[PDB]
Amino acid sequence: VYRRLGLGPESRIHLLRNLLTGLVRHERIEATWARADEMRGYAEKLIDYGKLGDTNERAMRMADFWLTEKDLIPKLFKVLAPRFQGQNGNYTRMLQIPNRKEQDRAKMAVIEYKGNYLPPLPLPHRDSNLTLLNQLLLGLQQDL
Amino acid sequence: AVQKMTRVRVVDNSALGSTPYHRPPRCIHVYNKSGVGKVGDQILLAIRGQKKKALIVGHRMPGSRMTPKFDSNNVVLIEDNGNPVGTRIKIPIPTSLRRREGEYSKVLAIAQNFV
Amino acid sequence: AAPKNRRTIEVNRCRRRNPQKLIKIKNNIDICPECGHLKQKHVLCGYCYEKVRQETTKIRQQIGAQEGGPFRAPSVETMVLYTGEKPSEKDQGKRIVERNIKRPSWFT
Amino acid sequence: LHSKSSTWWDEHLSEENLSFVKQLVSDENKTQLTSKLNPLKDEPWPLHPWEPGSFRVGLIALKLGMMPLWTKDGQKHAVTLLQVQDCHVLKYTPKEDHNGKIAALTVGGKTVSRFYKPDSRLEFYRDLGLPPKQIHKIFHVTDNAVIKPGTPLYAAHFRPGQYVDVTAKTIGKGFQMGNQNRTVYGLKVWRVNTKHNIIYVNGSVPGHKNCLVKIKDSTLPAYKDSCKNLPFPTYFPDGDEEELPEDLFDESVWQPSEPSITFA
Amino acid sequence: RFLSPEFIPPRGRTNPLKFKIERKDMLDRRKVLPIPEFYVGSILRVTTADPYASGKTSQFLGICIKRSGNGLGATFTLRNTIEGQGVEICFELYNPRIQEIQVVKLEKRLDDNLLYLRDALPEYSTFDVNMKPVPQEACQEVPVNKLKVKMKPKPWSKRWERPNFNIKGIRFDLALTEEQMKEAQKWNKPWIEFDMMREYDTSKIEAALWEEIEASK
Ligand SMILES: [Zn+2]
Repeated sequence: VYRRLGLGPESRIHLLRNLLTGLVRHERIEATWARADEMRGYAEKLIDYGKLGDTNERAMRMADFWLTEKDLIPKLFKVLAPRFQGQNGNYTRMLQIPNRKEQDRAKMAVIEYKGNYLPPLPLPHRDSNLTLLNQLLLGLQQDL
Repeated sequence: AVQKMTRVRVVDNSALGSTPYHRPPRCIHVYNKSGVGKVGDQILLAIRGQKKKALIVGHRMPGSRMTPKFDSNNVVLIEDNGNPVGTRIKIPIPTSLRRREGEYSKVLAIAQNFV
Repeated sequence: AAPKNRRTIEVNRCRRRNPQKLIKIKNNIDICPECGHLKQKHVLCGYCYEKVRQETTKIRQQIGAQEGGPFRAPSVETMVLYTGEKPSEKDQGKRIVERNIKRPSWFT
Repeated sequence: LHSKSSTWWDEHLSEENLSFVKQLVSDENKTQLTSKLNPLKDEPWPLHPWEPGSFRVGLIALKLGMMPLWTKDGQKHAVTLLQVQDCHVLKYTPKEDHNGKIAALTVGGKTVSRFYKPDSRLEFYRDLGLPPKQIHKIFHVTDNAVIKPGTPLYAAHFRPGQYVDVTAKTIGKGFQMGNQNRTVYGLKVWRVNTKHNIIYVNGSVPGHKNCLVKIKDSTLPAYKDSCKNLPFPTYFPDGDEEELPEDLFDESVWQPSEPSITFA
Repeated sequence: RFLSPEFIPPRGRTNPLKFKIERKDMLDRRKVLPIPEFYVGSILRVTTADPYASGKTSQFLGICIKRSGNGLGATFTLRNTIEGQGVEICFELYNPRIQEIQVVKLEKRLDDNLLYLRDALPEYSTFDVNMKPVPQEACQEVPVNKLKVKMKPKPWSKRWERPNFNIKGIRFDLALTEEQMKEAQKWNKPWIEFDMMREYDTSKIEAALWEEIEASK
């Protein structure tokens, strides 16, 4: 259930800690697809810790360790946690980006926090109902 | 799980077993088709420079559910004629030996304590 | 490890021209309406995505100058405003980023 | 490019239409299953009386897992759980056209989605009037025991106390292995849950949990003719000659809620 | 509201229907045999039918040291020293051969697992089989025994000093120097306490189970 990453188990968490800290600071990070998927679960669970409450002593220990820069700790409890109070999940949006042209052809993805102030990503759009096939399906729906 | 070596404790009043001896006991043979010896399994034990048959009554190997796991390996000596070498047994002895296939009534008839 | 005799070009030509060793064609190529450029069905367009990152860098640069120091991440929400758009009451209690450029058409 | 393009069922479906499509699929599955609920009311083929040497059809079931089961003797026996899901007769093959010795019946269970399946498979099932099934297996059945295709088969076909043979593909382990069809013989049935069509079978069954298996009557010489005292063609809930209990137990099995067993 | 551990399902791909069927058997059996509430560290006396003996039942008393298993197959282990022999018996809650279950002393111990009591002094593990049940307060939490057991010489069945075990009921200071703890702490794996991938929440499942159990009653 875990990708074999880092020179050791500590490295993965430290690397995840570095990745998590950067995402919180910027709210949108571009990284290899495998890393983005692995860290997406941690980011969602971190938001839950923010929702748990600022007064929660356990959340501080988790936040303090995971976030090297301590200015982010107030942000998580006073920016991220208030922002996601309405949301029940899916706080992070991860999308596949074309592979890096760096001679290694790594799989790339972009992970961002939803509700951010950054410009909206170019998300895919499903076909409109005005299409001929959809219009035909609409007629079948109306009859039923 | 009685097997090669496996320091054991002779729970008997037999003269060889009763008398203290310097050498740690190295059990030789297990009288079973399988090589592992458990409670109720005949084994050969070297005591006081002599070889005597012994019957296992306890082991430290994890056992089946609903059964007590002993903290020491306990054995009882049995003569060639089939009568126990010792006339008494001190450690509590499981009563499952009665239903176990074999001749265990004599040893049970010598075990004061039953758990 | 070398074979006991030289491998003939005929033998070698067959090995390299076997279909298993040839390059395969891909039919999953798609067109991006947004950029008008090619894309894969499972891959997002990069010409449009490049604009987002470039705007993000410009927005991030403005934030860095406004903060004026390291480890100065605000504990309050952040918002971005472009020329022609002025901070409103709803923007109170949120960090405000001012952009000299006008509101991009794609950005809303 | 004037070239082939790759598509999936959801590529051109809008969100509003996509929700409707899901509803339509559920409606079709419900209607098809209800239509096939009553085999005896759908011009059933003639059913013949039992005679020695007759062979009944087998079933396909899903392996839920294992749990401990106790008998009235107080002993604990680990038992494996098998669930019969959407088991229906699909295609009958004549004795001459399949094997001169005996005819065969094709049975498929564990209905599957229609979105990611070839049109050929859907076409065959549309004629049968049933949703597609995950696995197709062939069972040798005598002429007297032949049943019309589309007849629903239930776990009640087998009964507690009957030994059965289960064959399933073993778990694959990769390069090191496994993933080979194997059969376990002489497994007794401890209990059958009619409501959920769960059969409780002694011993372990090859394969992982949630793995489809093939179940047929024991072929051991001792149990040559056990169908004489069982539903000879099969158990028909449609006939409803006598409603079976929801949970069927073997006599030795100690049912829960029974008094604590005292070894007297 | 005390929800017994066995009812709580573990994370996995197992069918939820199996738990529902298993719970029904468990709930129905609970009517036949009363399963009192107890925690590790509580001394219990359990009456069980004796298969080896003919028409005879027996009661065994011991301190509850470990709880394992789920559903109908859940079992509990209670430890005692009888005639100077430490004995641990794993009792299956729903086995028909358990006639009755009595919690002689309902209490909790410092640790949720008391396997280290084997390495502790015998007196901490010695309990009188004939000891009568002690009074309990219904509107209270089970008493928690905070006595710290003393260990036997350093060679133990398991290296309790390691952070992985993290036993809080052992008098490590008496038997272990601070340097030895540092050597043990080399296996701290501090990132483990901070990893959210190893966290599984059953609070919602536990709450839902309570109504189902009470409804069956
Ligand atoms: Zn584009």
